[PDB]
Amino acid sequence: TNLCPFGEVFNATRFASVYAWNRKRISNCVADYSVLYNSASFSTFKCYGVSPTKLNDLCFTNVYADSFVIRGDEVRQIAPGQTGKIADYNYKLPDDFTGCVIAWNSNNLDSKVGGNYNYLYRLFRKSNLKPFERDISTEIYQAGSTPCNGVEGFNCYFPLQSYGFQPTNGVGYQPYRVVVLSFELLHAPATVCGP
Amino acid sequence: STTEEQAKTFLEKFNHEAEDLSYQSSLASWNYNTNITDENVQKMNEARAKWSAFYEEQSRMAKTYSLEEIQNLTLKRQLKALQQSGTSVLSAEKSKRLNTILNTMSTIYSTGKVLDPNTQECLALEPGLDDIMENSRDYNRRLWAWEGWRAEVGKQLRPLYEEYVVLENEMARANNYEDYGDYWRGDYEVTEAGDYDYSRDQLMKDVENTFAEIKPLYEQLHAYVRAKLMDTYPSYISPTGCLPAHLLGDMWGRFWTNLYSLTVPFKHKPSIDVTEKMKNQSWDAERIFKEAEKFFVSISLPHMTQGFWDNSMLTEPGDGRKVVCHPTAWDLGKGDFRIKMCTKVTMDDFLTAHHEMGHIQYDMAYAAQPYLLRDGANEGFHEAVGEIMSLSAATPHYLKALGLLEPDFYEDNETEINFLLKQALTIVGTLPFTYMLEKWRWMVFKGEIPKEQWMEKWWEMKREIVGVVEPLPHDETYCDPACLFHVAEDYSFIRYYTRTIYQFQFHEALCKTANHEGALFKCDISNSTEAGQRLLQMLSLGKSEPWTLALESIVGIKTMDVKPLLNYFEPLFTWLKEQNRNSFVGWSTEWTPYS
Ligand SMILES: *[C@@H]1O[C@H](CO)[C@@H](O)[C@H](O)[C@H]1NC(C)=O
Ligand SMILES: *[C@@H]1O[C@H](CO)[C@@H](O)[C@H](O)[C@H]1NC(C)=O
Ligand SMILES: *[C@@H]1O[C@H](CO)[C@@H](O)[C@H](O)[C@H]1NC(C)=O
Ligand SMILES: [Zn+2]
Repeated sequence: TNLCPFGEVFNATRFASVYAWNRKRISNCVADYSVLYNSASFSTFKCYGVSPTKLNDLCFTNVYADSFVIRGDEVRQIAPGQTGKIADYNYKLPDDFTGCVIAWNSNNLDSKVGGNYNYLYRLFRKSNLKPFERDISTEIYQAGSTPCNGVEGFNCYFPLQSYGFQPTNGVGYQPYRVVVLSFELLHAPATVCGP
Repeated sequence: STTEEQAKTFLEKFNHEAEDLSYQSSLASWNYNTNITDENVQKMNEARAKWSAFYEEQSRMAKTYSLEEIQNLTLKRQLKALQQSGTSVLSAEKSKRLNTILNTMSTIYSTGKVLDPNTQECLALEPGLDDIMENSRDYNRRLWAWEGWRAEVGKQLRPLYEEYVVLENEMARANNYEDYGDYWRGDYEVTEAGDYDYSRDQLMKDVENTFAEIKPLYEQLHAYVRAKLMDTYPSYISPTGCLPAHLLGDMWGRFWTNLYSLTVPFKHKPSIDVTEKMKNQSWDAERIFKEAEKFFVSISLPHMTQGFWDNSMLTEPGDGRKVVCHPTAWDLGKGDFRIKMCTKVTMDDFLTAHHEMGHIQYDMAYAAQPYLLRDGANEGFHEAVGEIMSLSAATPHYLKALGLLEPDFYEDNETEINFLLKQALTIVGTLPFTYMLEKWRWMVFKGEIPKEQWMEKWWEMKREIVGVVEPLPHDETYCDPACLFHVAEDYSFIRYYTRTIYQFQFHEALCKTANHEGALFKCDISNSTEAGQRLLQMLSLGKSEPWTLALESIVGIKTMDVKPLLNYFEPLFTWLKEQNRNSFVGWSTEWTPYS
């Protein structure tokens, strides 16, 4: 009963930012989702396109694990067919989705006094992101007809802001670690099915 | 690509950056008020320095855009608010002089010292001179103490005030305002929607008009206090003359709350108080705040955040840390709300627990709005909202539901009248004074009153409007308005007049929705979810909409009216008329004390 370390991502010491989200490929494994259900950490569990129970009875060839950290009020933007700062500019989910979204508060570990300036996101971008696209490029945004020749200043802003996390922020501005699972079916002999 | 679209991206940079600096500045200022230490003071100056420098850079940069090209009304207001800078438009060498006076004026007021005739001590304003004006029943003692303040501060403050008026008038000239007085009324101006627009000039001829209906209440209240003062002072008050200024109860007469002991209607009947029974059942500091939450829960307002109940100052520290004990309601931002108050087991602290918490519920309501619109509709909405919550808690009906007093207490009109006169002295006493003070300063900035006729015109208004007179003659060398905190500093005093009117407009409207039939006396808003939702549509508005729209959203009118205030005091009006019919109701401006 070989079982891939879901605890590798769900217990990672350091997560990734929103503008640079991590992607993991899972295959040739057994999917035991009881640990996630019996986990005392998770509090939000929304599944789109697939029922929550009987998850292991129907199985696919490839499973994708994804991770980032966002604000509390900003979790609800991770949903199919939604518009917002994250969906339009940082992480756009497909309109047709087959997977579950996991998010749990992590204020104790991810927030320190004086701010946690290790988390960033993108605020200005010319055109919205196609589903499942990652943009790491950092070029000075232009908001005026006259170019500024690649130096920030008047009418040219840096494309990435910074998240400032502090222990005393509100329940909406506290860090939430989000993991989304993307099940996909292809022409393979159902390598990962479960117990 | 156009000017309108590129302006939209400017605010996003400003909003996503200003909140981070605002939290740092607010948190630093919180620590000093919570821990008075030399190291903490340095942090606030550094933190405020970054906030000040950041604000000027964006405000100067915002002036580049053209206002007319902006089409979105919400965008237009947000850009315009940042565009207004003020004194920065003047030259630095003018600016340094103007700031030099303002700090100087505070120094003389802070360094208050009046030489006592005895050499034992030289009494300062805080707190010895205040004690004389409150707990002394000697006419001669009050006279020297009251004159001493004008004798010391007025003489030094007079030469400085002459340059103060001229310098500020130049600033308003560069901003296209008529005068510095026009700026102070600029916060009440909305110009766009023809149905909802206001005028800066319309603030005048409106404060006066609503004062007309107040006068019947004031004049009737004016004479009643005279009669009771006759018993203590037989040969110093004329039967139809004006009361001496020093005898009002305070140094400036801004409140009459200290006249309750002298002019109580019924001495035998005790006043309502639950302090003696609050000690029973051993109530603690956290129970008062926890109980006062149920008032807002029953009205269907949101609960309190988990960060409120911890990390908040709900009692005096036992570690000896020096603090400022004046209660305050802080909104640090980014989702953090705290209350800092000196909680004791008294009746007053129970009432202020509802008032301070009332400010917090307003702060939560407009949290969704951008940073630049996180404020009350005008300068008078914020304090008015919290005051109406204090009114309900004072009513015995709310107190009876708690079992604090006897479950079958007997109501009598004698004690209810006893309760109204105390409230009438505070709420109604300041109304003639607040209007008079702002009326004078408005005309000084215009220039109608010459600098040589400042003092002669000052007491002429007081005799005609307020109804008081100076005990001793004064000439142009004196400067009496500077003996006030709000006048010595660059503070506007009109907020304390419109707040009272708005306070009773909200209370009357929420009572009707509560299906309360009878007197406005004991109208309780508790256990009435219908009234709560009426309130939340106005609180959540913030500064997004003009105050006329916000006002209409709760009372259905587009202007300030004094009718609800008169309806509140109507039960006292009928009883007070009978008692004042025996003597003359009014005053004689011709009569003078020194002659
Ligand atoms: C993963 O984290 C959970 C949460 O505390 C913990 O119970 C579990 O032991 C962790 N797994 C490992 C392999 O340490
Ligand atoms: C409350 O008052 C009653 C009546 O005298 C008496 O038991 C005592 O004074 C108080 N009780 C407590 C527990 O403090
Ligand atoms: C009102 O008070 C007077 C005395 O002040 C008393 O004679 C009368 O009965 C009272 N009426 C009511 C309704 O309380
Ligand atoms: Zn208040």
